[PDB]
Amino acid sequence: DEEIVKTPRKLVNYVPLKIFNLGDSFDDTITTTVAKLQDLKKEILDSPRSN
Amino acid sequence: MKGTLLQEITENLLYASAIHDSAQENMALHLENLKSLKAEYEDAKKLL
Repeated sequence: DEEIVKTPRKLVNYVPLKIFNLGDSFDDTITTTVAKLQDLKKEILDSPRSN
Repeated sequence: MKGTLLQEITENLLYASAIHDSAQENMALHLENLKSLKAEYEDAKKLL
């Protein structure tokens, strides 16, 4: 193990952090714009096309 | 015909008729282009 004993630690030493928990990779904002465009194009499909 | 002011009437009439004929031909061409655009945008709608 490390050194001879357990490493010293602060009496609180919380440090929550954990902003991201796995996942990451694909961004959410780009696909959010994608989903907005999806509902927009569905609304367009509701509007008449051709004829 | 000029003194009785009938020549200007015929001149205007023939000019308007020529404009009408040319516009009708261009209208047929526009119909063809509009149907072509209809087909292209229908293909785009299939892609959609």
